[PDB]
Amino acid sequence: MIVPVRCFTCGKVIGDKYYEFKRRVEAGEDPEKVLDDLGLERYCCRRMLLSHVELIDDIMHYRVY
Amino acid sequence: DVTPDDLWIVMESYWQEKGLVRQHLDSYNAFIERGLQEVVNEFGGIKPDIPDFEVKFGKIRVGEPEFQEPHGQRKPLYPMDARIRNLTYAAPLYLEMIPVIKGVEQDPVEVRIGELPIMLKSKVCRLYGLSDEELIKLGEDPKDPGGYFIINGSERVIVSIEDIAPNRTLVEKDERQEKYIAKVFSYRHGYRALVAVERRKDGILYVDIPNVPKPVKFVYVMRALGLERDKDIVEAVGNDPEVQQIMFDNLEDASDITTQQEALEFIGKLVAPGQAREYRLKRAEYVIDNNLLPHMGVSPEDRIKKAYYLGMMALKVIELSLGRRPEDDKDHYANKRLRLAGDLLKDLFRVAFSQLVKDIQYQMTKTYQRKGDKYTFGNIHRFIRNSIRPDVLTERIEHALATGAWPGGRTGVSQLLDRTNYMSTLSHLRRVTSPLDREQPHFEARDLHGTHWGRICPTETPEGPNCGLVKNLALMAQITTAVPEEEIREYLMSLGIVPIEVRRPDPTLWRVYLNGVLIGTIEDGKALVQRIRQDRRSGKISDVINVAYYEDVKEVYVNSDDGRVRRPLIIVENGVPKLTKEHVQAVKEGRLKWSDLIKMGIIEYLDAEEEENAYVAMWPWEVTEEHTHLELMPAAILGLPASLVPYPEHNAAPRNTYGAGMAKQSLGLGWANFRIRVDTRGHLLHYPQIPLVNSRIMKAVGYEDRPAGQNFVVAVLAYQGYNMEDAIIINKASIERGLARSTFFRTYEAEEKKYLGGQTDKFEIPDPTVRGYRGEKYYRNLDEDGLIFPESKVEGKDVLVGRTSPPRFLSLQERRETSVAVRPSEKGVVDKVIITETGDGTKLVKVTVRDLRIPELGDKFASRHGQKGVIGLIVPQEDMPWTESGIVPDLIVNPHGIPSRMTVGQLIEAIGGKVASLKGRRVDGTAFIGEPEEKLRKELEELGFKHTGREIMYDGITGKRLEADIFIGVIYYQRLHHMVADKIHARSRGPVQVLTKQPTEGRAREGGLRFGEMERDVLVGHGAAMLLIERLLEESDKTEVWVCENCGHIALEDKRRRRVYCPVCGEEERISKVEMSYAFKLLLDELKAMVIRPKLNLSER
Amino acid sequence: VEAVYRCFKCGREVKLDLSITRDLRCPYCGSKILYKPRPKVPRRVKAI
RNA sequence: GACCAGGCG
DNA sequence: GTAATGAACTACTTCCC
DNA sequence: GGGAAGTAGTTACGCCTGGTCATTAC
Ligand SMILES: [Zn+2]
Ligand SMILES: [Zn+2]
Ligand SMILES: [Zn+2]
Repeated sequence: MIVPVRCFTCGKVIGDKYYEFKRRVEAGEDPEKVLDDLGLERYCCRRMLLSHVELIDDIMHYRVY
Repeated sequence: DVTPDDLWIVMESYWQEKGLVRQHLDSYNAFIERGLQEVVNEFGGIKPDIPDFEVKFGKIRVGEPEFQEPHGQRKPLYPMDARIRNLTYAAPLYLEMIPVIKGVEQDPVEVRIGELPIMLKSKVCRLYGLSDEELIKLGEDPKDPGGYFIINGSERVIVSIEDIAPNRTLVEKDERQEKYIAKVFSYRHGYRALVAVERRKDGILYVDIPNVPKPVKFVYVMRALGLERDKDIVEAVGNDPEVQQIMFDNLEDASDITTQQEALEFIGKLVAPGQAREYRLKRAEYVIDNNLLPHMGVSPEDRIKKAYYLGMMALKVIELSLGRRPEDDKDHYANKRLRLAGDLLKDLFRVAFSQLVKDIQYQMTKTYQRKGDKYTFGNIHRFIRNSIRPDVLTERIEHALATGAWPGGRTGVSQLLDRTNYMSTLSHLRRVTSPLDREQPHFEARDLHGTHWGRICPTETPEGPNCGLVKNLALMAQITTAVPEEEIREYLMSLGIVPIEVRRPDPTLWRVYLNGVLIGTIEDGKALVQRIRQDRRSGKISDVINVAYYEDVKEVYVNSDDGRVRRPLIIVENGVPKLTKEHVQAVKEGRLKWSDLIKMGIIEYLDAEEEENAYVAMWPWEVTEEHTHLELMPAAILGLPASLVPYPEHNAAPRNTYGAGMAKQSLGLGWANFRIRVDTRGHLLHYPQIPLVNSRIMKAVGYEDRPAGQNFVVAVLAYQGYNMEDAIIINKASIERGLARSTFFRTYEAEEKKYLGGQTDKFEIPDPTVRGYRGEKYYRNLDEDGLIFPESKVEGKDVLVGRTSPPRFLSLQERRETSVAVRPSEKGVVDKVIITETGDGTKLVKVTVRDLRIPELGDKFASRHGQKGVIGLIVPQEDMPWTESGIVPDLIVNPHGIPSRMTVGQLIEAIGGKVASLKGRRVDGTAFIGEPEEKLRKELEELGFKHTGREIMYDGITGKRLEADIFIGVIYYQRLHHMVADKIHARSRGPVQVLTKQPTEGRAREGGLRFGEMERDVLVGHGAAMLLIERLLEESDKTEVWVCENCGHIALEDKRRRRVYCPVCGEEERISKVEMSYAFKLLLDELKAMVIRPKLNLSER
Repeated sequence: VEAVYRCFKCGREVKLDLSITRDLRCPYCGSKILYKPRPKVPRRVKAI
């Protein structure tokens, strides 16, 4: 649905740095350099951002009251 | 040149333009445009017993989808409204009736004959052509492909039956005799007739006809159709001198013994034995007219053509005997045709209309006879209008579509749609089933066939007895519709083919067949087939026409019917493919589409017949002068779910089958509108993710927008026993942070029904006085209107809706409590409450319950490579080992499970996933085109790790490193919906069956397990007699019976005076008591129901 | 017994009594489907 | 309660 | 308002010209 | 009589899910 707050394996907080990564990778930058700049060294954390889908935005159209 | 990466661009446009459910929508559109008119025109009109009256049928029309309220008004309807209110999504039908009075037609009138269900997203549905935001505003998911019906609020889908060819002639040979049997099926107006002609040891040809038990001889049945002269028979069948000698041997049984009417006498004697002499002639003529090859017509004039066809079949039979033709293969796909929605619906509409016309005839006759002619002729329009009952059509169509029992004995035509997730629904919409019986082995039918390449997925199939008999379409498969045949025949007649009547076939001349029937001969078919196919390539004729030839028998086949399964290919001429780089560029920009590529002649469709003459090359760099076609994309031969497995060519076939079947059960975000959608069951994964290693097909088909599953950090290590025998170990802290978390839904329904008279139900909090009043604790959170407040916790047996039924007649003045309650073994929170009105005025409420489920022991986890298991132990984080680079495993799998299954693809995927996560870019693993292993290993070596994929870990308890490097990577994993919370069950005492007083059956109604017969045999083998007595009798039905010792009958005990006596014999002192199971008393009673008398002899002790 | 209800597709409040009302319809929309709104009570949920 | 369809070992 | 129904197998048993 | 030929009888064990029934003309 929405970006997880913490990496599952090691608990590092990565929930606040998804939008910056998406924007800088849509701006034509090298994804590896962007991930290195953001400070994610262990690949257990890179796996979280590299493979996420924002499915929240296309389910708010249906309201249940 | 053209590289395999360029053909992918062309292949994408096929799915981008056509879709995935074409075989339903196209067939239904064809049925709508033409099927109804043909069915109506078949009947012609109504012929009542009125002296001067007759009605002629006109045109037929389909209106807009609408619903009629019980008070009279008619208003538009939308699919979600139909789903919620448990209605039927249908549209009305209109028909024009032309009255004929004294042989003069009057002005036409129009009446409504009923309602017809509408396929979703068809050419007449309200959702056709709408934009994405329009669908969003209407509550529909834009990803929904459509192609299913809505019957009584439930979703039905029609599967495709894999029938046999409709008019071909197939020859074979059995070993129990020397019979050379050639059998055909003949279809006319939905009637199937089986006709066989064969020889035996006598050497005389015999014919079998329906309703004719005796196999009448061949010459006898030929002379019944005319052409009695012996020259005519031989001229009709063949001209080979050996065939001439065989026919001269055959004639002597009937050449100089019978004439045309004498054979009619023989047939009449057989069909009507011992009946009236005049009756026999009419019966035989009727049987000959409408039971012998009905597809050639039923008029008596067509008997010469019928004789010609029978002679051709006999010629094939005798040609098998001399070994001039190999026996046909039944499993070859050129002999099989599919049945789609447009033909099954045609048959159903035919039978319903046949009922309706008879009902109308009866009503008109009765009304005229009762009221008199003056009333009928006073207002003819009103007389016709008010004599139609438009329910016999609608109810009969709807019930057949709902239950799934088709007329004609067929079963399972319509099935419930599987809505677990995206892949399940998409795969269910592309099923193919066989009409054979499941129990029998059917060794020949279940095997794979060479012609299945590109038309049937070779790996996706069920696992139980249904293996082989249920299959799924491939991705390149394309089903065909039908074009009119008269135009094709008159076109074929215009390029040199002479008619069969004018010229007799001879061995030097080619034969030409059209849809299985013979139409003429030509002097050279090799040029004719080239001319026809070149005309098709140019664009003169339709692309549904396929032409093939066999030079062994000198025959040419032309097919134009529907039901064939075809695949596209690239035309190759002079050793050079016709597809160029500029064509790929034009397709990529958007100027060119797939249909234009088909029209220009670059790409053509081939069925199973044309592929006999083809010689297809596999790769673009393997073509030469001999080749005639080029394969588009070999990776597309797999089905839809079987294409999810990365690197599918590195695994064993059973593991691929298990993975493909198991991919339809994983949890994930199914559809965007799950909140509004009302379903009996549902699931939702909290944090779905996209696989790191994936095939490029899944991006194209839209799987990435509705994923299911997450990526785990997996270490292949043997732990302390708790992960042995396909068991897995999961981290606890990972679970606490949201890994593999899911929610479960369930919907309950209640109705305020109306009874006969003023009696009715009511929504109300029950009073303590009413019968069956539960404890007042259960009616805890019900509002005074009788409905539960949303977002309130509920336990088992809690009441959701309070309802009080009218009193049951023997209890007077006492309402009955019939409230709807949560299932006794469930728990959750109320999510939403909906109030609405049904189709006949009654109220209706639907309540959903939401329950949160966290992984625990017993839950089933499974990857996509066919590895499955259950959670064995949950481990705290500090006890798990950690790699020296700072990685803690998320999952542990036993190394003993790898070598036996030989799933190297899992290791390949682990390496690729780790590399992809390190590099920040996803890895392509599309079948035979994906990135090779050595490249991944070299990249992993470059990134700093070791090429073998191993690392160094430290023990989580002792604190020192292990002696061996440990394989570790990232692997996609899925959570199946077989949770342990839905399987636990225990019974001590509960309800029992009424008839046998034994415990009930089923988890849902507190049933008990069954102690089968082999369990009794095992108990006997151990020798525990008292255990058998306790298990089989004490814990089951047990009773005491009074037995009369003198006569052996069962005595009678009276409660009115506490006296026991035998009814049959006056004995009152020898009565004794016996302890026996109730089921045996029922058996004794059932034996005494028949005239059998069992007598019991007692004994002491 | 008067209770509040909300239209399925418009969202605007509809006020009627289910005991005697013979047809269910939003006075604003042709729809016959209605919701039952949540009560105003401080529901308590664990954070595990 | 009996049928039909689909799954699990 | 109700009374009224509308595919393989194997071993026996019967022929039978 | 001993060759058809036509009956007649069978075809693993549990468990789970859901859906439909159980007449009608006057
Ligand atoms: Zn991490
Ligand atoms: Zn007695
Ligand atoms: Zn409204």
